[PDB]
Amino acid sequence: LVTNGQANAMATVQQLDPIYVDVTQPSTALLRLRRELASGQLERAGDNAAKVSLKLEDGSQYPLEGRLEFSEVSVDEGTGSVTIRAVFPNPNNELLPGMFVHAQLQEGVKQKAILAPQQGVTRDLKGQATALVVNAQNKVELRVIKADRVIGDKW
Amino acid sequence: LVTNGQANAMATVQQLDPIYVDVTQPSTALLRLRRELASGQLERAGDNAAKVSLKLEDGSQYPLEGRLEFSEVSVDEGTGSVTIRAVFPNPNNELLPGMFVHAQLQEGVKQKAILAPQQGVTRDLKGQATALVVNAQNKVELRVIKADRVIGDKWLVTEGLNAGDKIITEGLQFVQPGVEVKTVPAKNV
Amino acid sequence: QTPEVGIVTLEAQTVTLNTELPGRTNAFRIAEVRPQVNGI
Amino acid sequence: MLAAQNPALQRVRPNGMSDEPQYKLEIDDEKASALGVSLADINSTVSIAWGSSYVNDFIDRGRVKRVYLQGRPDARMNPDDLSKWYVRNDKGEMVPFNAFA
Amino acid sequence: DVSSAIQAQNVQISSGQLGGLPAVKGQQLNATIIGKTRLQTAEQFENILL
Amino acid sequence: KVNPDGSQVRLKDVADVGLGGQDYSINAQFNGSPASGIAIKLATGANALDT
Amino acid sequence: EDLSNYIVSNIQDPLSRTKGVGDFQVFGSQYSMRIWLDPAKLNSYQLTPG
Repeated sequence: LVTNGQANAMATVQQLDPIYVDVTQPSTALLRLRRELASGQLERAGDNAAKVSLKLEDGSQYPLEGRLEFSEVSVDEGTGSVTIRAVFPNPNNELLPGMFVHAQLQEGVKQKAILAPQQGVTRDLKGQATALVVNAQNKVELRVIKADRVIGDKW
Repeated sequence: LVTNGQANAMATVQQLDPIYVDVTQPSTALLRLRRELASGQLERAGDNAAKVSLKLEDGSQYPLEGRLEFSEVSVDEGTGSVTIRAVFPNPNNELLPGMFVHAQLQEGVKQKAILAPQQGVTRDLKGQATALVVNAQNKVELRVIKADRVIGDKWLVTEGLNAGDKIITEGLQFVQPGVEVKTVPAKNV
Repeated sequence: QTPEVGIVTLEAQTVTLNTELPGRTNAFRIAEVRPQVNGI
Repeated sequence: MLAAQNPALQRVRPNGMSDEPQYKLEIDDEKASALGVSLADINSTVSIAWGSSYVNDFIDRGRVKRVYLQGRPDARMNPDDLSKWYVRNDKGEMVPFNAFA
Repeated sequence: DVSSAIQAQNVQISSGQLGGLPAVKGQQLNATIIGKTRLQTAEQFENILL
Repeated sequence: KVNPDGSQVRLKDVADVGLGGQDYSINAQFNGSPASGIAIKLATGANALDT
Repeated sequence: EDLSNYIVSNIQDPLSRTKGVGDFQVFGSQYSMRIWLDPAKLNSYQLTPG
């Protein structure tokens, strides 16, 4: 027996030829990203600010690429994360709605940046990073440095 | 007392001549199955691509068989499992709705499935499966193989072993890898 | 002087690759009686 | 430095080790407890996922040996991989370490 | 509740190590993680959440 | 974990299990080849040749 | 690791009950089957390492 506007459903009629992928991101990392992008240290330009190119749960890449939609304006108070949905086409039902995926949304580039190897830099007694540098007259002086992100094996 | 549109039931009226089965497979196995179909390693099942064989609560095989249908597009959140619905005939009411059963749906066929016996496979100290093989010039040799699954009472090896090769089945307590011995066919063929 | 080995040669063979999945049965047609009328 | 120049001494040597950089993460207990995350679940998550905790023992070929539990060498390596480990709160969802540490 | 809180706020966590063995083949970073540490002054047990 | 509709997770789905050492800190090598050993210290109050 | 497992599991104890051996120092250790967690598939099923 059924009644007018009951609680439980009867059949879930889904279509999934495009999909939505809700993607979480914590508010501290987005705040740091907004800080370092409002600063002159980094820029986000080009057409590649909207590609995502997600990968599945087992590490298998997904052959198509999608488009990055809006970002949610408010965080959730139980997890501290915004949601950034995206749109992906699957022509032959490659992925099912409700899976777990990893978005690879491209943040941006840094034009003409220099990379120091991990064998060079070593921290100091306060916490400031430093690296020994040979001058032009072949004399070693101490220079402080600010290296906070590791890519590959270079700061 | 009884009112208009109660939430609770009053008397469950049900029929049992067909009976559904709700089995769930994980999405990792479904993605591995989709990767094996597009590659040239595994194929479509074919004509008899829909039979399912039921294993009861006690472990004894259910004698009749039925068909499966609509491997569902939805998937759970906290567990992540794709549900699969099967239909079973039931002339004599042996199955009851609520039993914890195990269905056995088939997928794929292998063309070159190199297949080793059970008594010729023994784990080493590391934990990986290895088997003893004789060489072309009649001397034993140890090979590191990979045993994916077991079917019946025989392993299904994938790498390591090859087609037309030989596996020692009887006489394992006298050989170590390196001693030269001659080929003699065993009992269980 | 040299002992012999009981050997079983293997060749190519096709397989079926069954897999085992757990899950419970449900009936084909359950119809819980609900009254849609009032009284005793 | 004062003893390397004293000519009555030879090969003066430290028997210890010159000291390393150490990554001290600041767990904020306030924001961890304000998002519903219990303060023992974070300790268990860090200890198991970084320090290879000890659980019980198993038998292999007649001799009893032990069982360890540690995260993979990929998500344990550099301070960018602190953000990967996720902790369940009391509501039911998952809360990341970089939200409050 | 106060006893079970201060059995969890000042624990000395064995908190691992960056680049502990086994590592990824070809990376040369090593640093000891300092996680939680047991509190010292009275103004540090004063700020214990319940 | 397992829900009562029959859907479960295993440790093979969460983690990648496998036998290895209990501490990968020290691992010797002798004369070029991979090797190991057990460094024996003498008990006090006893000679060395009989030990 | 396998020929360290061999000495810990078979050579060590008869070499430790013997006359005049106080303490050993094994370069390596035995097997111990490890459960390598990863937080991607640990988030996939809403689980904590506890």
